[PDB]
Amino acid sequence: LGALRRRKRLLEQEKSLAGWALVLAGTGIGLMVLHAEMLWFGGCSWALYLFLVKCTISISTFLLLCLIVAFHAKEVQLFMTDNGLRDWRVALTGRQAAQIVLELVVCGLHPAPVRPGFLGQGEALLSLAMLLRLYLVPRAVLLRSGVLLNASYRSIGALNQVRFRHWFVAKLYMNTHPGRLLLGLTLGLWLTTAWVLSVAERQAVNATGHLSDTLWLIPITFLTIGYGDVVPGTMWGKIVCLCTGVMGVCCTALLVAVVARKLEFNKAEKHVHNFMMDIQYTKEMKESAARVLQEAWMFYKHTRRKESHAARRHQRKLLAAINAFRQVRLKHRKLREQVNSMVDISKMHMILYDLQQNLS
Amino acid sequence: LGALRRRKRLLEQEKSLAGWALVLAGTGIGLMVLHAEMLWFGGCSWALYLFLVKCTISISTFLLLCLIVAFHAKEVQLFMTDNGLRDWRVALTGRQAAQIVLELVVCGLHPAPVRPGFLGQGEALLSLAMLLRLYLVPRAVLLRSGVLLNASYRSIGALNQVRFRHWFVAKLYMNTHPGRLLLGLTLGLWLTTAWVLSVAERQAVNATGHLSDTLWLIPITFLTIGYGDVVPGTMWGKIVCLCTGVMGVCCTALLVAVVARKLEFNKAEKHVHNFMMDIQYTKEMKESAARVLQEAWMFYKHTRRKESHAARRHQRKLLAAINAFRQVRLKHRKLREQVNSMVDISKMHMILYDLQQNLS
Amino acid sequence: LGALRRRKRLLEQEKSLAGWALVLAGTGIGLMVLHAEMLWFGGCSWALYLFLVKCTISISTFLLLCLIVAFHAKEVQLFMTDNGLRDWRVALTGRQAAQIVLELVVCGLHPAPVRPGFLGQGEALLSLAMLLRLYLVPRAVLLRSGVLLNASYRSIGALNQVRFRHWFVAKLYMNTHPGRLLLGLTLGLWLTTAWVLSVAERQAVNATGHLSDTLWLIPITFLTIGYGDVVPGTMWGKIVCLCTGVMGVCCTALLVAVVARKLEFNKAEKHVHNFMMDIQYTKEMKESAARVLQEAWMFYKHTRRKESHAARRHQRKLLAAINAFRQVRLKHRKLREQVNSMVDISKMHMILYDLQQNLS
Amino acid sequence: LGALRRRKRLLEQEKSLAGWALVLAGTGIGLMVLHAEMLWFGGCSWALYLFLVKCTISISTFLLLCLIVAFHAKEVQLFMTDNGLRDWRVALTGRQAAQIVLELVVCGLHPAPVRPGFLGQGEALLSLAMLLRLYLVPRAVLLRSGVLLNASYRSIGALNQVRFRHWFVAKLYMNTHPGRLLLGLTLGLWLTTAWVLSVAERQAVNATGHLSDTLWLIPITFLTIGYGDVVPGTMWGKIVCLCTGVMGVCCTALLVAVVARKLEFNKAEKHVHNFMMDIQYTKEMKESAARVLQEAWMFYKHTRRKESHAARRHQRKLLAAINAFRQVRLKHRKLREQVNSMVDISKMHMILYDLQQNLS
Amino acid sequence: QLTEEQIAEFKEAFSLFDKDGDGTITTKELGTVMRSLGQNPTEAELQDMINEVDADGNGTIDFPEFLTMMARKMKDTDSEEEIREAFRVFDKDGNGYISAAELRHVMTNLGEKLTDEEVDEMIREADIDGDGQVNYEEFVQMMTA
Amino acid sequence: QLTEEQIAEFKEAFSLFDKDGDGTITTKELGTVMRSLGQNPTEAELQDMINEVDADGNGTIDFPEFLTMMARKMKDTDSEEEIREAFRVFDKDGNGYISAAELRHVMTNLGEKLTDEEVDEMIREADIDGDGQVNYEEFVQMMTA
Amino acid sequence: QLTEEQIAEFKEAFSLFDKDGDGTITTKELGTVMRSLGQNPTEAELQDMINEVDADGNGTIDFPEFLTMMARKMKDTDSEEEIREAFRVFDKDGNGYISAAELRHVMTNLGEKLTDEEVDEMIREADIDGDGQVNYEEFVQMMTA
Amino acid sequence: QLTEEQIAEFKEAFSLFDKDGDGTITTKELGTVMRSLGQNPTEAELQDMINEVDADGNGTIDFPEFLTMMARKMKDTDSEEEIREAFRVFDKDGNGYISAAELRHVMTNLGEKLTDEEVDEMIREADIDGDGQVNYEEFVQMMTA
Ligand SMILES: [Ca+2]
Ligand SMILES: [Ca+2]
Ligand SMILES: [Ca+2]
Ligand SMILES: [Ca+2]
Ligand SMILES: [Ca+2]
Ligand SMILES: [Ca+2]
Ligand SMILES: [Ca+2]
Ligand SMILES: [Ca+2]
Ligand SMILES: [Ca+2]
Ligand SMILES: [Ca+2]
Ligand SMILES: [Ca+2]
Ligand SMILES: [Ca+2]
Ligand SMILES: [K+]
Ligand SMILES: [K+]
Ligand SMILES: [K+]
Ligand SMILES: [K+]
Ligand SMILES: [K+]
Repeated sequence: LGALRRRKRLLEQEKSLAGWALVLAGTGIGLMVLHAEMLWFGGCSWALYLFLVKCTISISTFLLLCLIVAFHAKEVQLFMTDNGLRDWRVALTGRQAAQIVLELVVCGLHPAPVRPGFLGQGEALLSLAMLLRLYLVPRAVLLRSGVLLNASYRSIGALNQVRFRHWFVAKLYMNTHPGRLLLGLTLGLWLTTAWVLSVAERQAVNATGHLSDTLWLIPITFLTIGYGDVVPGTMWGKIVCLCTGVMGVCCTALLVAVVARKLEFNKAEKHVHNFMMDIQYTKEMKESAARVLQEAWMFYKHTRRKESHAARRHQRKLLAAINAFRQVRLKHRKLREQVNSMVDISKMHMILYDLQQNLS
Repeated sequence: LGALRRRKRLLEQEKSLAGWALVLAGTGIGLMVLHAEMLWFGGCSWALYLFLVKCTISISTFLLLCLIVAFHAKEVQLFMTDNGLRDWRVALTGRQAAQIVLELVVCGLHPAPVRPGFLGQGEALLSLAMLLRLYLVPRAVLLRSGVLLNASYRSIGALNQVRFRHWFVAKLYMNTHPGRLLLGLTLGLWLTTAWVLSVAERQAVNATGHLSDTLWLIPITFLTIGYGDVVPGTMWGKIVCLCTGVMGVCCTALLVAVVARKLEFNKAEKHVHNFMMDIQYTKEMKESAARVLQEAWMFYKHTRRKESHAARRHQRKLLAAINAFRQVRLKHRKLREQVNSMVDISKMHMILYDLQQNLS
Repeated sequence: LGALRRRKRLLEQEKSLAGWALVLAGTGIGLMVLHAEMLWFGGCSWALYLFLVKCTISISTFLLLCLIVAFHAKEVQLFMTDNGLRDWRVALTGRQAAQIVLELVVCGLHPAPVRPGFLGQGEALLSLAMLLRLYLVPRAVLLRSGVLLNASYRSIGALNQVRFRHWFVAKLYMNTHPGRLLLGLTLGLWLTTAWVLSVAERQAVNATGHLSDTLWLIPITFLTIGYGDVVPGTMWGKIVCLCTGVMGVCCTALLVAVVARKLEFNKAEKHVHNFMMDIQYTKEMKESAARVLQEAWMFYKHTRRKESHAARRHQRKLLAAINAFRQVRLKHRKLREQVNSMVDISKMHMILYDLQQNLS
Repeated sequence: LGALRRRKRLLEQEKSLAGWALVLAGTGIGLMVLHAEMLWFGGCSWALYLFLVKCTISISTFLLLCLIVAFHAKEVQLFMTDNGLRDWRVALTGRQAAQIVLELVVCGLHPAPVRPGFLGQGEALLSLAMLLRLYLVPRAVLLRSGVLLNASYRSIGALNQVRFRHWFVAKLYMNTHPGRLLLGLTLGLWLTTAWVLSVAERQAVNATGHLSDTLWLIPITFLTIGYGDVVPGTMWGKIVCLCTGVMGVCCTALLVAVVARKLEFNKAEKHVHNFMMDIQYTKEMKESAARVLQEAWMFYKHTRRKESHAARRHQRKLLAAINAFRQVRLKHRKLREQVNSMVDISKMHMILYDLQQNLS
Repeated sequence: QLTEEQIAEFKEAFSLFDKDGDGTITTKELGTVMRSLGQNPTEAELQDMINEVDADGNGTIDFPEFLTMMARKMKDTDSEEEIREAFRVFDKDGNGYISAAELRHVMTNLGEKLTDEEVDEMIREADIDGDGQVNYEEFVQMMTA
Repeated sequence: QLTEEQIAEFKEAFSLFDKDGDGTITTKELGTVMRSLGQNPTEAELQDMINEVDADGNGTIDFPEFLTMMARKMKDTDSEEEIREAFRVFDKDGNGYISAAELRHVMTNLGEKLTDEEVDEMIREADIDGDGQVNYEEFVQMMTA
Repeated sequence: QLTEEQIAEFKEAFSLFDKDGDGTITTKELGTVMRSLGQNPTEAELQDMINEVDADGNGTIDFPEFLTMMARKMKDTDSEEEIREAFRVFDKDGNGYISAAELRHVMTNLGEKLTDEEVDEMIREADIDGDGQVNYEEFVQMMTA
Repeated sequence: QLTEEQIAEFKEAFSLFDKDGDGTITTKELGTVMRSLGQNPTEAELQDMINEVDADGNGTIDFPEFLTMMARKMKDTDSEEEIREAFRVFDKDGNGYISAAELRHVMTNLGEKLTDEEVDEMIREADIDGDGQVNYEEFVQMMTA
């Protein structure tokens, strides 16, 4: 022990630091949209504003950069706890020191306040570069699920050599409730791209290209219909429309397999259906075989009475009834073969149990 | 006895109240299209015949609200009969008494006859709200299936712990005749969604947007072709065209899933094909192994005679006959391996029977 | 037997009558394409050569109606022979007497010579009704395949009770050579439809709508890549374009299924791959398990000499060599588990054979 | 021996001759695009620099025609080494002598210098015929892989009757890493086609139809969207657009199966999930079975005191606790049945091993 | 009270079980149906199932005691199975009696926290004749009333 | 009455079952073919399918009595199998004779309702042994007229 | 040093293996868990993985020596397993000692080339027993330090 | 004539079969590889394959007589297997000798129609032993020289 009590604390201090860096990284993204849609619908009149917003964005970025490094220091503090070691100079590798720098560069791109309705060329990219802050979601999702500290769960995940990572939790969530997450992501991706493209192809002279003209263009491109009444006209608007088509094709590729798997009989329904479809065939065969002798005897009576116009009329009903009997016989034999072959995976246990009981 | 003779009566009284609440809904829906297409093609001239249809579609709702409540009151009696109760105050839950209000609200939306070819905005939604009356179909289908009172059928559905609900009957119907219902629904939706859109985008001056221009836009949107000659021009016409594409994609997925299996051999034909393909390979090998020795002997004879121009020619056919023999024997070996590897399906049963016949 | 020598004659007389009614139908179909695309490019000038094609068509139809009835009269003899009858009045059913009438009605629709580049409305339907003569293809194909008279083949098809019909032969042909038939039918259906639509939407004023404009519309509609530059403009041209898309979707589903089935490893290569990957993993593990000791000893030496700047450097390589060892260990364990699980379709056979050999 | 040392030399001399014919066949293609885009953007002004490129693309063909014949002169010497022969007149077949001529004809099509920004019709096909030189890629790839001379890989591939050829290597590469090759080919086919079509539909008057108007047309045709703002206008540009859609459909068909296969639980995690679900189900059942007795006792107390308003309220909770208990036990039974049925592949092995250890 | 048609239908449903035709169902005739339905039960559970409904006790089931079984398994939910099965989770130690420790553990620790004095009072009130061991009869009496 | 080519083809078909050139088919040679086709018969049905066609009875099948079998299984439908098998549904006990009980049950109750007197008269007319037990011979004679 | 909730959580985890409340984990119970997880081990491995953590040796595992096991299998990577598995690849004979030939082969031929004199010096330094046979104790001591 | 690298590569390929290290391959070491590759051979073929290549005869295969086997299985097509296997279709009695009837049937009836006199002359010419029974040695002598 000793190193087991200090692992339940340095890992809980990483659960309130990987979730509080998702609030200051959401507040920042929630202000660029406000600034853009206020500069568009406003202009140079609102000069007192459009400055406090940028100052708030800078403050939020500075408060996020002071949490990312704290989280990484806490993660470094776990290596020395796990592996018996005190000198911190060796617990720091040569790749983590570059991952930290990359994270700080990616999480530090904002339109700083260094000072009509158009954003520009530098701000229009420094704002759209704030959407890269979405890599913090899997970390917070993984650190919150209660499958990482449950001692009754790792004790079984270790006996089967199973490692707990993001993909395992993602697959578990997908298997629990598939349709909910699919619909949520599908309807949440049609509102972000519909603004990323609107900020790319908006114009003022024609008053066209805003959300009203993109919320219609994005879905028909996603579903690969493409009426062609509205089309992108800028080089930066022809790449989002190409990414959306690939996303739609991939979504269809995922959807087809799930749709195929969802509807199917299982063992219980199959066995019940097979058992209850046999009595109907057993009754139909008896009815068909009873519908043959009646005509075979009536024809004999009529040919002994020499009607010469009803014997030749009843000689067709016999020939049709024989065929009707044959069809039912073949269907019954096919169903019998299926039921005697479908139940062939559980009979092995019974056979080997009877053999073991015999012990001959 | 006692509580079994009443379940055959209180449940048959729910079979004649689930179809007479569907006839009076079909009539109410059918006397709406007539009113709409008579107001459109007519006008203020027929102001006397539009005060009778709007009264019939209001009298045919008081004969539906008096049947829904009767059906819901014939089920509390079933609950009391089942769970040994006499006081009705305990058999009424807090959700059965809340869904009745929702049912009576949904089944009570009609263009009341409270007294210009365009329907007003207050009536164009009340009319299209009548289509919500289509939730009464699964109830009537289930209550009339005939597998809910069969004492020889539940006696086997209980030994396997199988519950009889809408999904089970739907799966049974799908498995019986798949294509019929698929084509029926596919061709029955293209006549309803081609009117829900023509009531939404019809125009007066241009005389465009009626059924003649919506029976062509809906199929090419369902199939995701989308030429682009005719496109919706209203916000309410751009939602139906989006709901149609998703249905088209889903129907395509179901079609792929159904078709993926129908083209495979049944187990009966595979064995016959394998047995009858082996004699051909044996004959081919026996013929090919005779096109080696003949040329070998002929080349030997020509070398003995030393023609020096035909021995070299016949040394070129031996090396190709050997190659042909190699191909034939490789194909035969592969087919033999496939035949001897498919026995794993049922050879285990035969070997177990042979071992049990001698274990004594 | 005397009733077996006549089945080889009455069935060979149905092989030269079901194939000679397929050439007098091809000739009939190939003489409307002339009477249409010579009336179009010609006119009233060639009024003498249009009175000969329309008579040759009638002669061919009369020579085809005299073969259909002969074929249908050569089968009543087979029915009488099989069941041992002499009175033909009983061998004729009530449905075979209507099938013949339907066949003679369908195979008797031609533009008779009962007497301006546009075909009349009452004549362009008689001309296009000739394409219904394509139901004679399966009949002429089934009777020609050598699986109907092979006494060595029905002998084995009767011990498994398989029936030789139009579907078994089609499945056999599909399995023997899938791709060539698929491409042939795909490219043969793009030349008949392109003429059926061209005869439907052709016009003279604009000189548009002929094969040059319908050889481009049909493929992009089939592939659901509808651009919108050329679109049908008539009610009879808007049904062919809807019929093409359904076949396109069905062919896409069939292609998806075939592609899914085609590409995969078989057992003979899977076993070789596993066996030759195990050796590589064994070598990699042994290579990796030496650096751990090498840097361990080197760090021990350096801390013995107390460098204080190389010991801390070599303590950083041991912790990575251990991880590299762990990765290879896990990969080798996973491959070993797969190998132990992949060989389970013949392991049971081998162990059961060993047990049977041990017994008795 | 003797003929084994010469097979490792005559086959290495075909590894530096099948790769040095891929450099002179790449230079001749790279100096074609330069000539085309220099004649287009240039004209008659650069009449001196166009007499050097067209001579280099003719000197670089004489160094490929002298390598193809050398490779085909080293293979005829492997034949005589394998099969004991001395006269080369018999080792040369009648089809290799035509394959060599076909290869020399295909690899000898260049715009020779036999002497206005448009390429002539006699050169626009000779240039585009250079792309047929891409059949040399599989030949160079096969001889470079280290599976043709590894004596440890053809000794386990001969005990199982496996031929290496070109398809086994392709399947191995596909299975080793599917995604990277798929994306590489997908993005490499969107740049060659975008030039093949641009050289086909370019025009000078409108300054349209170049790479900028094809890099947008090709992807939306490949993805079967087809907006319709830009469409081909020449017969030679309407065939490339038809060829692209077929490859798009084929790529989708390849993608759907891989997407379906990639995501799934393995055998290691299904057992862990099943083992960790039943504990939760047992806890839920034991918790739910305690909300029945509590209400059954509280209602008993309240009817003992005869509240007459709380007994009829506690009798409404027992009937719901029983239903919840039923749901929980049904779910637990279903999961237990799945667990007892899922373990049936190694269960048979375990039972048979136990029987062997017991009795043999 | 049953209509003749219902009696005929139940007699037809009985023929699915008494395939031999003697008129009674034994352990060897229900086992065949259970095996043909995919299940693999054995002698203990077969005997328990047959003894559950046998109102007299002979190892066989007749029509009058089969109508009683069918009068319970055709309703929407059986309220006797969920009281006979909500009793085996309280009885962890299989003996047929409810110990004080088992009840004091399941009722108090799990679900709503119940007072120990209240649990003891309920156990004393519903106990089998002062033995402190609640049986199935007392359980059913208390939970039905 | 067959031609030379037909005789050669039938000999080739015989060679599939004969395997070794002894000239007769035994129960151990047809069983191998049936196992190769996937079926798993036993000796009882193996002998039942062989004694059906043996015109004299030796336990083996020869070419002259194989041509008789193959002159019946080549037609689109053989009218003898659905008369031999539409007779075992009238034979529930399996003794081999049609007693009055089975006929009076199946003919009257099932299918078109038939008068009891008419059924008795038909049974009396069909019966030729006079013992009140309709056999296969009388059944086949009545259905072939 | 643990709090009052981790003790309860680890007791709940222990109750998964100790199905009956005897208080110790035996070979049979662990084998049943292993089989329920889908694997099929046997007595040799079952006894091999139990004496690894048993601090005194009884054939059974207690709770104080279960906490020691759980203190290792919950960290990101156990470093006492990659020194016990990276030792059995240097011991091909299986006697339990590192022979001079085994080391001189694996260290020099594979990986980075090492001088024979350096390998001999390393073996002499690591051999605390002086018998020229490196054992697990000396190997672990040298590689941990 | 082989170089050092080729000899080393062949020695590495030898260790795939000779797992122990004694220096020879037995019928039980190749059987393990065959089973691991999915095949299920038995002692008959396991001895036949070894006897095919063993140039001295001891039941074991050595490296010098393994190089001889490997010199044939690395070329594109082995011309000895296709003459050894194109001989067992001319020998249906399994006695190792070509009977006159076998050849007169296979050569004349099938393939190109060969004269009976020509077949007899060829048989007489190839019958070096003079017993009228062509053997493997004469067959190989006729098909290669
Ligand atoms: Ca009975
Ligand atoms: Ca009884
Ligand atoms: Ca107890
Ligand atoms: Ca025989
Ligand atoms: Ca005989
Ligand atoms: Ca009888
Ligand atoms: Ca224990
Ligand atoms: Ca202990
Ligand atoms: Ca050693
Ligand atoms: Ca050895
Ligand atoms: Ca030897
Ligand atoms: Ca012979
Ligand atoms: K489009
Ligand atoms: K379009
Ligand atoms: K698809
Ligand atoms: K599309
Ligand atoms: K499209």
